[PDB]
Amino acid sequence: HKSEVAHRFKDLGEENFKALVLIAFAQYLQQCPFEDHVKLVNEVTEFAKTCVADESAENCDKSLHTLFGDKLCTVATLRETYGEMADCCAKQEPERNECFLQHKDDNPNLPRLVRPEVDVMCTAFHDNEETFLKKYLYEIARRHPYFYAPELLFFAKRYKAAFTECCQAADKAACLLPKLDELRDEGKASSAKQRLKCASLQKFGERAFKAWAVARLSQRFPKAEFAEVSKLVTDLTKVHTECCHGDLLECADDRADLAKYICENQDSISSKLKECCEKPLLEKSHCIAEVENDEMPADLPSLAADFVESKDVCKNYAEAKDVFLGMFLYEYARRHPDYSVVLLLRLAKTYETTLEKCCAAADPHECYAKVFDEFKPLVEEPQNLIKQNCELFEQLGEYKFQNALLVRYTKKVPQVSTPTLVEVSRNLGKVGSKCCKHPEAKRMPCAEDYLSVVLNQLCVLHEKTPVSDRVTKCCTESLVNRRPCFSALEVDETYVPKEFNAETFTFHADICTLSEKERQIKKQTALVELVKHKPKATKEQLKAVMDDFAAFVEKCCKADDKETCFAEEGKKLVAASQAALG
Ligand SMILES: CCCCCCCCCCCCCC(=O)O
Repeated sequence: HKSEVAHRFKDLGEENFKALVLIAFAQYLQQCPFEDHVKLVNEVTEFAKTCVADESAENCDKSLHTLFGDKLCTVATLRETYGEMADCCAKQEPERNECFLQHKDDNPNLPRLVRPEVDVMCTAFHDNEETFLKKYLYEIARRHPYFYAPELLFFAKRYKAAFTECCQAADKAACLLPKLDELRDEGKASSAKQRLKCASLQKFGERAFKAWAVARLSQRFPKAEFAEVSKLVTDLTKVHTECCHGDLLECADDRADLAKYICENQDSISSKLKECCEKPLLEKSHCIAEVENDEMPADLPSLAADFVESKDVCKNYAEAKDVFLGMFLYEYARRHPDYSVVLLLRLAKTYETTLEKCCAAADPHECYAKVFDEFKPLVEEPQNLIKQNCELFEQLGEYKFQNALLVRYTKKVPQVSTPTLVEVSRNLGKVGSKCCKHPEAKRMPCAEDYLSVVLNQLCVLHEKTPVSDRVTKCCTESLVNRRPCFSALEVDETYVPKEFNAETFTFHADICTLSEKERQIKKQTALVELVKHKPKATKEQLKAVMDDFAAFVEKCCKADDKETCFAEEGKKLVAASQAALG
């Protein structure tokens, strides 16, 4: 078109246009005050409106990158506030914008955003609803410069709905609070996954990414032809590559194009794209990415026919190794949407290895004939882990379950920091409840989606402050042996217990007046500390001490005299316990 600006305005709409402009500027000029950005957004918005009325109006023809960069260099304190970045303005558009991307701070040092009081929030909302949401939109954006703008906007709207509903409730807090905790966790998971996909692409390369995408896509579209999956896996890989680099526009168009291609060739891909393809430009991509698995054709022949028994398997394999393997993946994937993606790549890798040994032997059709038999143990392992952990989670309840893990992992890596072991075991328990609630069918895939982010959030910490060679062994290992490696860890027999510390086991009656969250985090921290002091304790010796401490609380926080009870009755517990646990 003649006007790129007028064009984006026209289909985005004024409301979405304005919110995206704000997020965009906030992600670059992360140091300017909110009132400053509002000024820009309005400036840009009024311009856009000019072009929509006459695509010929001066400058209406400039490119978005050009118009954007031009406005960015308009900032007067640019050099004084950002310094080096101001030098970008000396370059010409190809490099200028590339320069801006470079000087983007992924982890700025801004103060943690504290959550105000429901009533203060609801009142700010009611008075000035817009500036309330835009002010917070701007605060999240400057802190997460690499969060895909359109998706940040999708969360924004979900927030506006919670305040809309809850601030009318008789019991606002009971309404709002649990919704905000939910949204918080979601956006955090989304942020991590997005940062994870770009990391792997860099570390493991295109091949591994391609295989992950193939198994992934073949699961959602079991009816498409390998040729179609091939095409998509190809465009997709370019999209993530683009998107990871950073340019919002390049990444936005790449996704739009691919979303339209999928919708046009819809009948050629899946039957569950009905909705997503009827949706607005801004939501088409996001919808599709979240789409449910299409029913896999019911008429699907065997795999042993084309991969184990037929004779020219080596002939077809040597001719094009990757397409053959991609074919195995596609076939096995679309047949098993109840498998995690890493389980599939774990099977594909096993097969590849086997073909490499046999296609170079007297009679291969008999060297690789017992491969499928080697898949059995690979599949049963993650499966036996799910039942076992969901069975347990059922006999205990989230909290009591989180406690079981605590004892488990503290024993494995006692070297790890207590506040870390607690945070980790808490997130694991959450995964236990978020997934064990599904039928066998969707369990494994659920666990992988969640476990993936936790294991990495956990590995990144260790990165900054190493502690155990072992946790480093698994953290550096292949993204396919990441989880299996952690499950393989064994009780540390090397570790040397910590010297007693009464202060660590001294409780004053403030716990009785603390929130559930706080009481638990407090009892849980003593638990980690208790295991670090007496590592060889039994599940019995422990369950006992935990019973005595259990009652204790009730006896001192339901008694006329608190701190005395907590200091006179307490001395009794530690004295007895210290004896029981030898
Ligand atoms: C050296 C022995 C000191 C005894 C201290 C006991 C601390 C254990 C706290 C465990 C609390 C379990 C939580 C619960 O009962 O719900």
